[PDB]
Formats: sequence, structure tokens, C-alpha cells
Amino acid sequence: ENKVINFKKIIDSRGSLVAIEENKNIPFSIKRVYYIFDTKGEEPRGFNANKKLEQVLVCLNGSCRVILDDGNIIQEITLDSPAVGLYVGPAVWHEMHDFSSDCVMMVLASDYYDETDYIRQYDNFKKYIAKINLE
Amino acid sequence: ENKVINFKKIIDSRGSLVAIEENKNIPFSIKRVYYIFDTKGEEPRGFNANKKLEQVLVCLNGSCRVILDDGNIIQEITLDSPAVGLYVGPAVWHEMHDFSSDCVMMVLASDYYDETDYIRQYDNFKKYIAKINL
Ligand SMILES: Cc1cn([C@H]2C[C@H](O)[C@@H](COP(=O)(O)OP(=O)(O)O)O2)c(=O)[nH]c1=O
Ligand SMILES: Cc1cn([C@H]2C[C@H](O)[C@@H](COP(=O)(O)OP(=O)(O)O)O2)c(=O)[nH]c1=O
Repeated sequence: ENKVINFKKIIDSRGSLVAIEENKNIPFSIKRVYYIFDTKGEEPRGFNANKKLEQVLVCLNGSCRVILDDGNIIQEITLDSPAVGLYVGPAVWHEMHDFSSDCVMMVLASDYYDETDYIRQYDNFKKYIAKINLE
Repeated sequence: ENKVINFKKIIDSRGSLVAIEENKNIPFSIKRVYYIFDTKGEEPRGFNANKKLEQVLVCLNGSCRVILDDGNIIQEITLDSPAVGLYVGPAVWHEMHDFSSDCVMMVLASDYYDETDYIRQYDNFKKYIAKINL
């Protein structure tokens, strides 16, 4: 609704195609594009949040289960269609679970990588939130 | 000229990661990302060149065989690895073939989709270049 993104997909005799255009079908400017592949193992990914960064998650192949928490509510959504993007805003905790063996997960980011934008501790994250409420 | 870009790739028990950053590891600013999937049939694609667009192609899954003509040299390249990107500069002809079934192909473009920037006559492409040569 506010988080789930339905990208317009095109289909022909040849296949499918999806195009994402910076600040057209995504609320921000693209500066970085990262992706995860050749996954394996039972240990998740993510479990962190970001102060400034805005992102959009997309399961290009296979599937992945992702959790969300803006401190308030928690949401879960299983990405399994390249045509769907998930919006992860700043100040939103995230987790990437259950990567299918063939999963390819892509992320469109508003800025370059920067370890100091991270909130990797749940409590601080929570903390971070409350503080915020006050202001 | 080689047009291949090899991205640094992180590795751990979890899998692999590759990160592409506008103007950092790719000679241009990203304005659009598009990908092709659920491909079928025996028809290739591409077959055009762009006068202003700068792209980078990445085969995120499976594989695909690419042909790039810069007007000086033709290069055929099989992409079967997400950590390799091919740079398709302006006035560079390209074609995608041999898409595996599970093939997922991705393109990073320096600009929005503009049909008018597209040359779809190889011959014309060849001419445009010559002209360019002056
Ligand atoms: C997402 C991302 C990660 N990285 C680096 C940070 C780490 O050195 C590594 C893995 O990222 P991440 O999964 O966040 O690391 P960690 O194992 O601590 O959870 O990749 C970049 O360099 N650029 C990026 O865009
Ligand atoms: C690559 C791309 C395609 N499309 C559309 C154009 C077409 O209607 C469809 C796929 O077409 P395309 O791959 O460009 O080739 P062709 O015109 O020969 O069919 O997707 C966009 O809207 N934006 C893009 O960035």
C-alpha cells in the first residue's frame, strides 16, 4: 500500500521486462544498485536499519521472505516476482529471510554505501525511534 | 577496447554481493534500471545503438551471449556471471542472444527510456559512426 510496489510489467512472445525509472516509479534518486546471489545457509541477512538511506527491494529470481519494522508495526512479505518492489524507508528495520537456492535479490539505493548510516542494534534502533517520536 | 567491467564481490557463508555505484564504478549516473526475465523462444534482441544513452549490462542469472559493435570492433561476449558488467557506450551497437531459460538480464541506464535515441538499422549505425569520424 505505502510500502509494496507494483511495477508495470511488459510481456511479449520473447519474455518479460520491467523498468524502474529514478523518481518515476520509485520515490527517490538511484545512486547505487546492489544485489545478492549464490546464496546458501540458514542464517538470515539484514537485521538493521538506516538513518538516511531509502531503498527498494526486488526479488529478481526465486524468493525471499522479508521482515519490516518501523518500530511501530511489523510487516512480512514474501518477494517472489520481479515485478514487485518493496519500499524500505529510512528508519526502518529490515530482515531478509528464506533465500531460495536460486534467489537473486536486488536493491535500489538512494545513496552510496556508508557503514555510519546503519543502526545494527535492535535496541538502539528502538531507542532511535523513541527519541524520534519525542521530536 | 575491452568493455567488460569486473565488480568487486563480497563473499561469506551467506552468499555473494555486488554493489554498483553510480559514477564510482560505472562511468555514469543512474536514472533507470530495467531487466528482462521469463524469457522464451529463439529470438534475440537489442539490434540498435544509442546516440546519447550509456548503459551497463549484467546477467544476474543464467547466461546470455552478447555482441557489441563499437564501429571499430565487434565483440561477442557470453555473460554468465552477476559480477561482470559490459559497458555499452553511446554509438555502440548491441545484441542479446542465447538467453538461458532462467536467464535474468539487467541494464543500468544513464537516462530515461527515449525511443528517439534509438538507431535500429545497422547500416545507419555504421553511417552515423563514419559521420562521427569527422
Ligand atoms: C550493501 C553493501 C555492502 N558492502 C560491504 C560492507 C561489508 O564489508 C560487506 C557486507 O555487507 P553487509 O551484509 O551489510 O555486512 P555484514 O556481514 O557485516 O552484515 O559488504 C559494501 O561495501 N557496499 C554495499 O553497498
Ligand atoms: C528497455 C525498456 C523497454 N520499455 C518497453 C518498450 C517496449 O514497449 C517494451 C520492450 O521493448 P524493447 O526491449 O525496448 O524492444 P522492442 O521495441 O523491439 O520491442 O518495454 C520501456 O518502457 N522502458 C525501457 O527502459
